[PDB]
Amino acid sequence: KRSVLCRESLRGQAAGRPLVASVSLNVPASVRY
Amino acid sequence: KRSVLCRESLRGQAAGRPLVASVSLNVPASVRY
Amino acid sequence: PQDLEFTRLPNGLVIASLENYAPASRIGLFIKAGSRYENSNNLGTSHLLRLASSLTTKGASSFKITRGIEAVGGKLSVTSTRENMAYTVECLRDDVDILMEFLLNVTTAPEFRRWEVAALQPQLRIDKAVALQNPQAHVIENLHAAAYRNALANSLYCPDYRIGKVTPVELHDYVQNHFTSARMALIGLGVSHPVLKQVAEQFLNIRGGLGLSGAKAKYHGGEIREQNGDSLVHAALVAESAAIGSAEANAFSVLQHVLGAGPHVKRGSNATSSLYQAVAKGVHQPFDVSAFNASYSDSGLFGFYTISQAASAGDVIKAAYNQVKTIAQGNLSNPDVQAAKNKLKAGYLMSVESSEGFLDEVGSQALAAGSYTPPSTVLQQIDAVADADVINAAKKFVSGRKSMAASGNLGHTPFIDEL
Amino acid sequence: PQDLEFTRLPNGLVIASLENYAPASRIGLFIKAGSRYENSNNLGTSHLLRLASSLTTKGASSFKITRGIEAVGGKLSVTSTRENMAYTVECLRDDVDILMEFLLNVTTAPEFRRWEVAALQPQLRIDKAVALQNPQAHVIENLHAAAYRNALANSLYCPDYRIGKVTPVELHDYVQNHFTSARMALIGLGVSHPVLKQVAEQFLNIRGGLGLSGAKAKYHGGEIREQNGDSLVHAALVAESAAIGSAEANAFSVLQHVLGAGPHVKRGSNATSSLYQAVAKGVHQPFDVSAFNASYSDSGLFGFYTISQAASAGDVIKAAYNQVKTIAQGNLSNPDVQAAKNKLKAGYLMSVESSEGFLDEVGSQALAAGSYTPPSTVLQQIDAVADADVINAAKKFVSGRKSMAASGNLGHTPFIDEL
Repeated sequence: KRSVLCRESLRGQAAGRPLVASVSLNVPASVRY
Repeated sequence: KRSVLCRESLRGQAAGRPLVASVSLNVPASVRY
Repeated sequence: PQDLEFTRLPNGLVIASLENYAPASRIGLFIKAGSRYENSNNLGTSHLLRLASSLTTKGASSFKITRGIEAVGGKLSVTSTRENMAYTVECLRDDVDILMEFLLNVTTAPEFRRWEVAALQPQLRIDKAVALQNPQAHVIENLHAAAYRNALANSLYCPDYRIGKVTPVELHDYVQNHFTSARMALIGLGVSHPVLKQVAEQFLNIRGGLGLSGAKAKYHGGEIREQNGDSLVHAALVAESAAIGSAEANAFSVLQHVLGAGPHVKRGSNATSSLYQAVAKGVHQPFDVSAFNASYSDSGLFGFYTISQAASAGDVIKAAYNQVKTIAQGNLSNPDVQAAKNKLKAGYLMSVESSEGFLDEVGSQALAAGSYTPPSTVLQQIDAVADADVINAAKKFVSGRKSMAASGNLGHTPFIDEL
Repeated sequence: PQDLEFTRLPNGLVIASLENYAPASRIGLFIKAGSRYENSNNLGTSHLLRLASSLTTKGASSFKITRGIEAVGGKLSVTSTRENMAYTVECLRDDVDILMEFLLNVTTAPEFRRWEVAALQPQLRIDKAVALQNPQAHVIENLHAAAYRNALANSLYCPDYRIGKVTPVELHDYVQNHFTSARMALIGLGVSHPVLKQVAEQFLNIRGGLGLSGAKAKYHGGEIREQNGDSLVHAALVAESAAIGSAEANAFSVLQHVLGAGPHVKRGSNATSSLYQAVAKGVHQPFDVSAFNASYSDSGLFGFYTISQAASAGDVIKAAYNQVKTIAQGNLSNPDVQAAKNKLKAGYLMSVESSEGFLDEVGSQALAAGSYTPPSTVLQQIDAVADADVINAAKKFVSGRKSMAASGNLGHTPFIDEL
């Protein structure tokens, strides 16, 4: 968990073709937009 | 868990004054309507 | 022999008493704190309070309190609803005094120790877990939270994310603001009123106005849907009933019964239940369904409950609706209202044919009205309902903002727009 | 040097190729199975499918697969969305062949063995837990299930109750129906098309029509609210966007950007973002907000996303609305549309400035259209948007069925009737 206290917040989702694209890879792993 | 396969089902809630009354007692314990 | 005896004090707490014949006396202090008294920041503190009734208090250590009641074979039940919180106390005629001094400690002298309250915490999960075993509980709960927005949509059971986070100051503050004189009603089933009062006067004089929790009512049509893997699906459909102890309300109650399907016969099917008939005809073999009817101080919820299978969910659900539409189209013959009535009357009487029943009924009334309405009078009121009145109330469900809650495989569960 | 080269076969699977200069080649078979292809009984299956990429298959054992790609330093990514499922495959120029034969087994020869699939199961929880750490995912998910009813309302992560219940015939069935020829599009970033085709022809010829899962779209306004203990609250407000690759859509996108607040500067605040300005003025010091814009084949979702603190939730939420209402009232000057546009255009180009980006863009297009639209053309389309057009679209959010999702302390989060 990372503290979200300041002005820094800049997370909201909206890309061109991909939207909420979840990766699962044999090595790495993640969640994007 | 108790199987609820037959005609027997007869549970639905509606009493006079009390409605969805939950008891916690030092000895016994339960959930009524 | 002697009938009850209410008495409102200067504080505004109510007290009753009935020296009965039989060997068993039962006190019960009903404090007005339901689950509707918590906010977003206070949710789940009644729940914990309910479960902390054996903890150390000012005059009696948790050990004494439990071993004490054991000593004597008593029971201490702490029941609560969305509007009230009955603190029951049973025991033998001769031991009420030992027991009462326990109820008093538990309720006016709670000492929520960081360490003690901390051990409990986990009990909440265990308690929640066992109560959520009956689909009824989570659906019924979900119902309240969708149909209300603010106060009565708070559930009885602590929210998963709050469990360990219910702090001592929280309990201490809830007691302080809600467990007060104006909201309380003593009630004895085998105690002397003269000696009850004395005690009530000596121990129940605490100040605290209403709504330091944030009292207020409001209804809001909404739908909470819980998908599962279970064959069966439960769903509730409910619109604002009439309020508590009001004519409209009463009406609803009577209508409720015209459709209301709580089997009066073991292994028996209802011939009386319209809903059941109607549903039944358009429905499959295995299913079950019942009229739901809730009434609280500042709003109600009336409508029905269903238990179908995956692909019947809709059929049942609509079928039920349609039938309740029928009554609201006006179609309802006199014969059925009178049966209903007599069904209800019978019911209420049986409800109060027990000590525990009576003691609840009495306290209950104490918190609403401020006195005890006798049964007879009660009975008259229900009878006054008009055969039309019923229809009229029923008109209101069909033409009242809908609010539904279902569980199970929801491929075949109508949404708001579906019905 | 050589530009891509699409080719639809008799099966209907597309394939492209670009012999680039640089050392790294990347294939990626995009099959048309998204989350939207599961039913009440099949939910959570793509998820597991996504996580089960390294299991034994007909020609290569889980061990060889993994150890094999490691051997050469390759990566195998298996990415999915609500609509599609890209199976990426990176490696060194020389090793494509060893790698390709891996991609082909994984995708056309999966062997879900009771024992293997079973040990995976628990991975689902671990994966769900790690992606549910970003409020964005649970809200954004909650959004899609509120706003839809049936198909796209299905979430990407397996439902808690389903986890261990994901059975091997499920996986086998899902592959069989959805991982087929008509729904596939090969894409190479450093491979020969001539040799690509041959392979495609030899290994990608399987039959399976669409919608054996239950394809179809539908939008339904609804609200999913998740109470928390966290200071901050996130909520999404969104109305049926325009569909994928259509003019209306495109318009939305441009509009999106006029309000759209994805910082282009580190530690920098937007001057351009209307939403941000308007919100900002009526809002407190710490807060953040941005324009949300989703587009799928048979429906879209446009609106905004907010992150406010407990008491500020509404103020921000309405603020943002009010501002987007302004554009819908007509109030929008030419100077801002052109900026927007250029913002968009610059973004789409940077989106495709990378191998990974390009490869996605291309496959993506192959599942929608059936061919590759070049950038330029793309750029032209976005420019064609009228300054009015934008307004008009906007007019549609304000006058289009609302659908919201929030998380955190919801004392101060407007409901549907609130705004």
